Amino acid sequence: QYKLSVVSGGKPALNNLSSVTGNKNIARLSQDQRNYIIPFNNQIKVYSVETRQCVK
Amino acid sequence: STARPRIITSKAPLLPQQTTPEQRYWRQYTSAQLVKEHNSVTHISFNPQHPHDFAVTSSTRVQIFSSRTRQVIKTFSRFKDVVYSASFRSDGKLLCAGDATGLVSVYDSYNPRTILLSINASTHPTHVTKFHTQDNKILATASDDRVTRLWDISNAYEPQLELTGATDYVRTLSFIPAAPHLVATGSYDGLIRLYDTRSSGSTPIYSLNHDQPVENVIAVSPTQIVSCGGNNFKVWDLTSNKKLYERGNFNKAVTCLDYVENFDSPMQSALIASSLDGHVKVFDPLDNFQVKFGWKFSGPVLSCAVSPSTAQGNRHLVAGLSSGLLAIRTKKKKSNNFQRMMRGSEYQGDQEHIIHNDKVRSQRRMRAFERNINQFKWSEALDNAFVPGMAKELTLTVLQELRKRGKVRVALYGRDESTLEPLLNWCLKGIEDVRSASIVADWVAVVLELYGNTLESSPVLQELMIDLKTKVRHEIHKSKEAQRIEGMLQLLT
Amino acid sequence: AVKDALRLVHLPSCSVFSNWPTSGTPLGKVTSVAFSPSGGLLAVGNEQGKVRLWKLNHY
Amino acid sequence: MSLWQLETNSQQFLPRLNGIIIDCQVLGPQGNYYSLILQMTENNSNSDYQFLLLNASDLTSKLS
Amino acid sequence: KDANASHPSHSAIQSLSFHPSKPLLLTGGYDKTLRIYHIDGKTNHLVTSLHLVGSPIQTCTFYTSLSNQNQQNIFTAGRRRYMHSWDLSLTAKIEKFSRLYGHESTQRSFENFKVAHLQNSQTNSVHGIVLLQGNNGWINILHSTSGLWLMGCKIEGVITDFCIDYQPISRGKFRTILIAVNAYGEVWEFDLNKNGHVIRRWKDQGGVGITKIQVGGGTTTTCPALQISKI
Amino acid sequence: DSPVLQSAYDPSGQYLCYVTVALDKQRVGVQPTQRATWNENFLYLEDSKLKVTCLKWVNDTVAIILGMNNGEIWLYSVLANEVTYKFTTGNSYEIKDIDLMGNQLWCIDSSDAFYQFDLLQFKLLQHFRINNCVQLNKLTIVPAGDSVAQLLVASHSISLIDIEEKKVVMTFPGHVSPVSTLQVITNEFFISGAEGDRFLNVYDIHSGMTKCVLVAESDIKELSHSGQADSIAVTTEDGSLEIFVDPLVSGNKSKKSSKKIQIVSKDGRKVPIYNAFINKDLLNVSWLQNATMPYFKNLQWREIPNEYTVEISLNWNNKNKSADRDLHG
Amino acid sequence: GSIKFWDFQFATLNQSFKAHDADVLCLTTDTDNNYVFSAGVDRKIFQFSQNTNKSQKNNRWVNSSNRLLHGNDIRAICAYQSKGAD
Amino acid sequence: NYDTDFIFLDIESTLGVVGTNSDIFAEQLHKLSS
RNA sequence: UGCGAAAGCAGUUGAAGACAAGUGGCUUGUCGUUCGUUAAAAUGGCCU
Repeated sequence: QYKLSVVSGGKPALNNLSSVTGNKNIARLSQDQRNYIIPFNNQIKVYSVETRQCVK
Repeated sequence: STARPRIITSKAPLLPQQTTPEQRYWRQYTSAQLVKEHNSVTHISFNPQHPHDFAVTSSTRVQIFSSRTRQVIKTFSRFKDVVYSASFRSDGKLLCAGDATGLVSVYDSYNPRTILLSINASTHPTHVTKFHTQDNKILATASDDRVTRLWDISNAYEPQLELTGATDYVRTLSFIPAAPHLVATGSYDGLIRLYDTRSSGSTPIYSLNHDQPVENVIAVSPTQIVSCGGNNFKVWDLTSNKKLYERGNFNKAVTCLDYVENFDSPMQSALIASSLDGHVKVFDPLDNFQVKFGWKFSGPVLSCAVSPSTAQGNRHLVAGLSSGLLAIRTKKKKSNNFQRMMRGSEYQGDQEHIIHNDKVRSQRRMRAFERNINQFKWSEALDNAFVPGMAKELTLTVLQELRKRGKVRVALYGRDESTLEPLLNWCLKGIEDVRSASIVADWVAVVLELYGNTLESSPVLQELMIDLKTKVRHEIHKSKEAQRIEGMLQLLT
Repeated sequence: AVKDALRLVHLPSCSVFSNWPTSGTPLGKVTSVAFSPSGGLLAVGNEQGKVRLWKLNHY
Repeated sequence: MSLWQLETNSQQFLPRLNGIIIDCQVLGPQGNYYSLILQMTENNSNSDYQFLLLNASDLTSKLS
Repeated sequence: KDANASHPSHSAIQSLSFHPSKPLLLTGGYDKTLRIYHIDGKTNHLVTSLHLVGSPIQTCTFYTSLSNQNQQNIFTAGRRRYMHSWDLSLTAKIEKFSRLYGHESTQRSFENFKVAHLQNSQTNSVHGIVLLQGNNGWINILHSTSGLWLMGCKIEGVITDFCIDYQPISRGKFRTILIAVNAYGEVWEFDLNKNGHVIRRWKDQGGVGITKIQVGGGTTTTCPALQISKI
Repeated sequence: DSPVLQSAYDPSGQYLCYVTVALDKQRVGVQPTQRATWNENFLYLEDSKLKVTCLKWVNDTVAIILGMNNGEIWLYSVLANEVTYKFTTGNSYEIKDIDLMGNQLWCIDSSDAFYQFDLLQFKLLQHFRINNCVQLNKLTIVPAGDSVAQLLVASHSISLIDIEEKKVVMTFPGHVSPVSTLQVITNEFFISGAEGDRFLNVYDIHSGMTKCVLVAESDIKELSHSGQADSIAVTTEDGSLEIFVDPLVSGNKSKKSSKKIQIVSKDGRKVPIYNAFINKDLLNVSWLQNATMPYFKNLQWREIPNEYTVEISLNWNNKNKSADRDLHG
Repeated sequence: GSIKFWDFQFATLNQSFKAHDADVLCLTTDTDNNYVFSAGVDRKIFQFSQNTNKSQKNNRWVNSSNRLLHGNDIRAICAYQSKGAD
Repeated sequence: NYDTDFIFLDIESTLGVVGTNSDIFAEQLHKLSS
C-alpha cells in the first residue's frame, strides 16, 4: 500500500557552462515586471515580486 | 544583506558562587549609616500607610526617623522608665509604646506633645504593644505578668479581653492576617499559644511547641506563621497545627523576624531574621525558606526591620544592635511662537490610516577595538586591547577574535621592543588565570617565534621573558599539584 | 512671516488684484500654497493646520 | 557587491550577502533591480546557489 | 469648503501639492503624517493618510512619469538624511532613499528637493530625477526610481533655491535646465540633459537676500506635463 | 454628506453608474457590483457648470442616458467612452427627470414641459405641457407593454396623465414637500416618497386611494423594489438600509421596516450605505471605502437577522507591514 | 585631497574628484591637456585623463590612474614633453 | 515525519516521500479596464 | 592519498606536448594541454 513520489523542489540550476562569464542567470522578469520566472532542476518556478510568493 | 554581528564577549564556563539575582538585589542595599544610641535598640517598627518613617525604641525615648533623610524627624522622650515597644497603628495615625512600668502610652504619630491615652496595664513591665492589623480600635499588650490583654482604646479602664494561660514571660504577640479573631502569642517557655477571641480567652485553642524559648512570632500567610527562638526558626501551618520547616543557620539565638510581600524584587516574599551574633539573613519563603543573602554587623543584632511592601521611594533595611547603635542600609531610586511653529513633533499617528515605521533602533556604542576589528585594523585592535582601562574579559575577547578571525602574525608583524612590552606585560598577568592561559600561550609562542632576534638585541624584554618563565614555572607547579589532588581523591571513590 | 501675507499679481500687466484678498479672508499665516492644474483652484495652508480652498471662476 | 560610480570612481557597497557574487546584473528598464547569484561556499561538497534580486532603491532583497 | 476640514492637521501645513490628473490634494507638515484628500466643491473627503514615525515632512510632491503616466509616486522629505517614496496603489509600499552614492558629506538633509523629468538624449527615454539642495552650492540630482546619483551642480555662494525649466527641441525631445540662485542674487542655469554644465550665468537686478525663485507659464514642477509633447 | 451626487443600478443590479465631482467637473463612472464575474476611466463633463440632473440605464449595446442641466439628454455608451448621441430640446431649461419604455424616451423640463424622443430615430417626437401641473420634478411611465400611455408626474402631488388627450385623469394627494422617489410597483400600485420625510405611501393607480404608508426611521434617499413586489428596500439619510418584507399585505395602515442593516468597520466607525439594490433573496449594498470609490456587498437578506450590522475591514491604525521585511525591521 | 576642475568663464565647478587622503601640494599638466598629474603629502601621484574623443567632446576628465612611488611626500611636480622627451 | 510518511533527500536535492449583452459587456469591460 | 579516534598508522612528488625567457640546438620556467598514480604580493579590504 506504499507509494513513492517526488514532491518537493530542488536546486535552481543556472547555466553550468564554462566560458560564459556575466550572464549565467537564466531567470527572467516579466515585461509587466510583476512576476519573476526562474527555472529549477525539477520545474519552472514563477514567483511574484510584489508578494514574494510562488504563484505558479 | 544583513547587519554586522556584534563582537561577542568571551564568557567561560561559570565558576561556583555566582551572583544570584536575590543577592544582587539584596547587595544593592548600601551606604550604611551608624547612629550611636544611648542604649541597646530593642524594637523597631515602620509606618504602614505612607510607609516612609520608622520608629526606633532605644532606652527611655522613641525616635521616628524619616526614610529620605535618615535623620530623626521626631522624638518621644517623656517616658519614666525604659520604653520597650513602639508600633504604629494600621492606619499609621497613632503610635503605641509599652514602657517598663507597665504603662502603655499611645500618642499620635508626628506629634510627640499630645499623649492621647495612657493605659495603665500591669504593674510588671509591658514588653510588647501592637494594635490589631485588621481592627483599628483594639490594642494588644503583653507584659511580664504572663498575661496579654486586648484593650479597646475607647474604654481604656478595664481590658476588654484578658488572654492568660502562659507559664513564663510572654514577649511576643501576632495577629493572623485574614481571620481577625485569632491572636498568636509567644512566651519564654516555648509554646506558642493562640487564642480565639470570641471564646473565653483564658485557654488557647491549641499550642505550638517550639522547644526553645521563643523570641518572636510573625505571621506570613493567613495560614502559616514563623516563630523564632533559640538558634533556629520554625514555620507552622495553622490550619493543620503542624510544623513544616525549620532553619537553624545561626550560631546564637534568633532575636527577631519580619516579612515582606509583593515589593519590587526578584524575591516575591522575604523573611529576614536577626540573631544576636552579628548576622541578619534573608530567607525566601517560596523555595523552602532557603537563605539568599546576609549582612554581618559590628555586634549582636537585637532587632531588625525593612521598608514595608508599598514603599514607593527610598527603601530601607534597618538593624538595631545590642551594642547601642543603629545601622541603616538603603537602596535608592522655548517660546510659544516657536512651539506653534514646531507644533506637530509629538503626534505618533493616532487618527491616521497607515502608520509606517522604519526608524532603526540605535544599538550600543562600539568600543574602539570592535570598530578597529570592523575596519580591519588588526594591529590597532591589539593596541586598543592593551590600554590600561580595559576589562580583562575585553582584552581576552579581542585576543580571541584576532586569533579565530585572522592572524596573530598580522596583528604582531610591525612591532619592535617598545610596542611588544604591552602584550608581554599583560601576558604576565593573564598567564595566572585559567580562562586566558591558552590564548596567552599561543600569543607568547607566536611572538617568540617571529621576534627571536629582538630577544638578542633588546635586554629589556629578555627580563620580561625571564619573568614570564618563572610565571609559567609557578603555574606548571600549580597545574601539576592540581592533578595530584585529582588523583588523591580519585583514590577515594 | 506675518498673517494674511498673500497677493495674486496678474501678469503680463504686473498689477496686483485689488479686490482679493480682503481684510476678512481667513488666509492665516500662509505657510504653503498650491494651484490646481485643471480646475483653476487655490489651496492655501496656514500655520494653524488649515488648508483653505478657493475657486477662480475664470477657469 | 560594489557599484562603481565611473564618473568619480566612487564605490557604494552592500557587504554581507551570504554568498560570493558569481553573477550580478542590472535588470529593469530604468535599472531598478539588481539580480545576483550567490554561491554560498562554506560547504565544499556542493555548489548551492542562491538567486537574489533586490530593488535598487533601498537595496533590500526583494524576492530571494 | 476648507480642504482639510474633514480631517484636521496636527501641525502647520508645510507642503501642499495637487495631483497632475486625479482630483487629489496631498498635504503634509511637521506632525510627520501626510494626507491625501479627494477635493471637490462641497465635501473634500480624506482618501488615505500615512503617518511616517520619526520623520517630519517638509516637502511632498506627486510625481507622475511621462512614459506611461501610470506610476503615481509621492516623494516626501524633511530634515533627515533620507527621503521616502510612496508608490500609489490604492498596506502601502514605500521605499526609502538614504544613499548619496559617495556624496554624503555635501548632503546632510533632504529638506529642499524638487522632482523633474529628464531625457536620456540618445534614446528617447525619460525618467524622473529628484534634485536635492545641499550645503556648499551643491545640487545633487539622483534617479527617482533607483536612487542612483546622476550628477551634481555647484553654484558659488549660499544656495537658497532653484527651479526647473524645460525647453522643447524637436518631436519628442526636450531639454532640462536647472536654475539655481545664490543668496546674493546671481543665477546659474545648468543644462543637465547632457552632463550638468553651465550654459548661462546672469545676475538679478537688485535683490540682496534671495529666498525663492520660480518659473511659470509653461510646465513647472507644480504644473507638470502629462505627455511629453505637451512640454 | 456624500460625494456621490447621482447613482443608479442597471436592471439585475450588475453595474452601478455614479456621478461625482472631480475638482469642479462632473464625472460619470460605471463599476461592476461584483468583481467575480477597477474600472478607472470616466466620462468627463468638460464644462465646470454643466452637471447631470438625472440618469437612466437603457436595456443590446448598453448605455446610460444622462439628463443634463442645459436641456440635453446625453446618451453615453459605457464600453466605449463617448457620448454617442446628444438629444436636445429647443430650450436651455434644466431637465428634472427622464424615463424610457422600450425605445421611447420621455422627459420633463424645468418649465414643466413634456418632451418625447425616439431612441430608434434620434428625434423629438412631441412637445407639450398640461395645465395645473407646474412644479414637476419626477415622471414615471406606467407600463402597458409597447403602449406608453399614462405618464405619472409629481410636483409634491402626483398626477396621472393620459398622453393621447394630454390631460390629467387622476390626482393623488402627494406630500408636503417635493417628491423624490416615484416608482411603479405592480400594475395597480405605485410607491412615492418625498424630500426630507421618512414616509413612503403606496397608492392605487386605478382608484386614487392610498393602500398603505411605509415608515422608515430616517429620511429616505433612494428605494429599490424587487421585481415581483415582494420586498422593498429603502436607503435612508443616516446611511442605513431598511427592508419592508411583503408590504402589500394586511402594521395595518402604516407599516414599519422589517429588517434594518447598517455597516460598521472593525473600529466602530459607521460607514453609510448609499443606493442598494434588492431582488429575489439577494441584496447588494454600496458604500464608499476611500473618499469616492464605491465598494459593494451581496447579502442573502431573507436569512439575516432583523437588526443586522455588516462588518467591514478598514484601515485605521494598522502598522505598514511590508512584504519584503519581517516584523522586526 | 579633493581635486576640482572649474570652468573659467562662468567661474564655476564642472567636476570634483575625491582623490587623495591628505593635501594635494602640487599638480601639473601636459602640453595638450590630455592629462593632469597631481600629488601631495599622502605620497601617491594621481593621473586624471581626458584623452578619449568622447572625453574631449564632452569635457569630462576621468580619474584614470594612481601610483605609489615616493617614500614620504611630493612637494614638487613638473612635466616636460617634446619630440624626444616626455 | 510524525504522521506516517517517510521523506528522503535525493543527491540533487529533490525531497521525495514514501507514503500510504451583459456577459459580453463584462468580458469587454474587464478587457478595456485593465 | 588510504585506514582511522580526536592520537596515529602505510604511500608519495612521473611521462608527453606546446609556449616564454636566456645563451637550429642547449638550459631554466610556465601551461583557462594530455596521459598515468589510491594521491604571497597591481597600495589592493565590508553602505547609509
